[PDB]
Amino acid sequence: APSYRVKRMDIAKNDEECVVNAANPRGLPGDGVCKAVYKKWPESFKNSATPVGTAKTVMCGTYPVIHAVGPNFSNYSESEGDRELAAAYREVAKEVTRLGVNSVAIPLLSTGVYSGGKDRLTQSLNHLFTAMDSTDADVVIYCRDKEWEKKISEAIQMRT
Amino acid sequence: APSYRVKRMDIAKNDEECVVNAANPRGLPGDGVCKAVYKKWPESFKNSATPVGTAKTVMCGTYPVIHAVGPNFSNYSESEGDRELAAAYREVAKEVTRLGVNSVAIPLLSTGVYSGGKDRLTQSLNHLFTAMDSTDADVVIYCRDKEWEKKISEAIQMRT
Amino acid sequence: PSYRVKRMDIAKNDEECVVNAANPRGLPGDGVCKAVYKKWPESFKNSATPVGTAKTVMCGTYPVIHAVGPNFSNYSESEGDRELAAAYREVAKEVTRLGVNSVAIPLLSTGVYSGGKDRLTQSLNHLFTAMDSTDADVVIYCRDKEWEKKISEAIQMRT
Amino acid sequence: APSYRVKRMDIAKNDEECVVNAANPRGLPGDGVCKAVYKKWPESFKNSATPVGTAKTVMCGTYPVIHAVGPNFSNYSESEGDRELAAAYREVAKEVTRLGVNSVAIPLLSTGVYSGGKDRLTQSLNHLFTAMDSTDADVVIYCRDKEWEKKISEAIQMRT
Ligand SMILES: CC(C)Cc1cc(C(=O)O)[nH]c(=O)n1
Ligand SMILES: CC(C)Cc1cc(C(=O)O)[nH]c(=O)n1
Ligand SMILES: CC(C)Cc1cc(C(=O)O)[nH]c(=O)n1
Ligand SMILES: CC(C)Cc1cc(C(=O)O)[nH]c(=O)n1
Repeated sequence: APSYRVKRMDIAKNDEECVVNAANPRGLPGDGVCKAVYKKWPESFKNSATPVGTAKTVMCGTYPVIHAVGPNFSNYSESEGDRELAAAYREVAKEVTRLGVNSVAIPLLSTGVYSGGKDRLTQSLNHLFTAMDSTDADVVIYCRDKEWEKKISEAIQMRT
Repeated sequence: APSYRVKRMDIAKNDEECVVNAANPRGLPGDGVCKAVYKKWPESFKNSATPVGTAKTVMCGTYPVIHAVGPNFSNYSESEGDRELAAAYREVAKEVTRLGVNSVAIPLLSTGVYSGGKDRLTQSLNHLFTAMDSTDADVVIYCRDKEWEKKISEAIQMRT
Repeated sequence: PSYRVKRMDIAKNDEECVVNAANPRGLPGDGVCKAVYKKWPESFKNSATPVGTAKTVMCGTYPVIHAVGPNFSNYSESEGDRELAAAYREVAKEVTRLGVNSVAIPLLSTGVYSGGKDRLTQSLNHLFTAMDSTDADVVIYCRDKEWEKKISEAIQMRT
Repeated sequence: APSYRVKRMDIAKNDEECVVNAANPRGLPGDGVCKAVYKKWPESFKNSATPVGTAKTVMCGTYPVIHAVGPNFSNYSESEGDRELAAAYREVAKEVTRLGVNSVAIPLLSTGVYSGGKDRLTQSLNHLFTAMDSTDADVVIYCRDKEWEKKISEAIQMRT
């Protein structure tokens, strides 16, 4: 019985079986979720580079870390960006399957420094749901804001 | 004359002035010891969320429940987890002291589903002693395994 | 009451009794408590006493006053200040009851019980306040050069 | 089956059951590996002084820090320094065995500011192998230079 969940804290401080990193295409430390991921899991960044709209697993010991590269909407148009964001989440779902875990911590890709100024909560979350709906894992979504916790909560409740 | 004792029984039926819950950061029911604590004192889980390495007290009536959150060693390194386990027990001693109680019931934190498949009896117990040695409360340690009871009892005996 | 300070091991004091910076469970512990345990081990027989209290146990005829200051890691600043005053108050009572002319005393709650905070002034002010009620010579023991200078100044500006 | 591995990262974020500090015989914080170690485990430097060619374990909570003092080759002759470097690793092996740990994080001793201006990758690594081959522990070697990572990896693989 796979479920969707949402919790307001640092995604590094998680009690799920794996984590998705909001990564850049060069696999460098960056900022945001990527900083906290580089702090708690620096070993995961070895050969973590992968193109925009793709994902890549690097295990640090026993806990898998999936580097998902959403588009930077400063470089991408809204049209082309939307395709790449869908593509990134598609590979996250695959990696949650193709590896084969039971739970996953996942941030909303392209909703911070890659957002290009715009609020992309609903956009990113809908691409998250679309891709992850074909997986067996318990999904848990992370963020630093309470408004965002409530709006993600209502999103989850009104589809169940 | 403050003492340490060990009892092999359900901590939900303790004979002490407060109880430590082996809690998760989400203040959810959980499983095992955390489930039995939720069954006996359900209303103590209102706003009981507190991060790893901390303890938060919530009253069930006037009976204090100290929600102590040890690290999950599946998701923490040996180094970082050891530091957070020490911090969790330190905050338990803080809360026992704040409440003014003469006795406290306590489980061994990070020793079950949070142990990362490692025997952490000695690790958890030494952090417990280290924290609680500066308090004047009677401490009763609760376990379920008969062998663990023996090894905990021996550890208590060779301090005096 | 007189007041002095010396930078040396309190286990080698030259006073008629000693105050142990004790823990509530009567355990040998570390720091000043360990040194006290090495020189006067038999004074730790039933030496456990609650926070903010003192209990005298004789080693031969030499009284060891086990005073338990609060660990400021466990106590709030409010409750810890009250318990620190209570510990020193219990010491002064025992010094009066024993009838000693002198006493060796450390600064309670200033080391591993400090909660990462400088409590020289706090502990010393509770010391003065409690130990002014006796007429015994008080000798304070530390191991830091800085502490010795600060403790000296606080004695002189109250003469 | 115990392995040797190499990771190019800060040893202070290791995922092993204990760490070897590249130390000085004074027991002082220093620079390089020693600084990072001092920042993560400062209480392990309490009475950590140990002579050149020896190692000394100081606990930080329950996490062992093994202070190992390789020779400064600026001060030593090539033959005497070689003897002291080998001895230091021998003492590391003893501590690892005595602690009963399943794994250890270790730097290459005498290869930076103690190198005397020479490349001692092969010299130091072979003394490490000689000592640690008699232990049951997984060994993870930590370095910072990309090249050194490759050469250490090659050296590991051509033994198996
Ligand atoms: C290191 C980071 C700048 C890379 C990043 C940031 C976001 C974001 O803005 O949430 N999303 C993403 O897919 N990648
Ligand atoms: C709901 C529980 C899974 C949370 C928990 C379990 C232990 C334990 O394994 O004993 N410790 C702890 O601090 N917290
Ligand atoms: C065995 C010790 C940890 C007990 C102790 C330490 C201090 C202190 O930190 O000076 N004060 C005190 O009253 N008791
Ligand atoms: C504080 C540090 C200067 C001490 C040090 C440095 C090296 C080294 O050069 O890698 N090796 C060693 O055994 N000890």
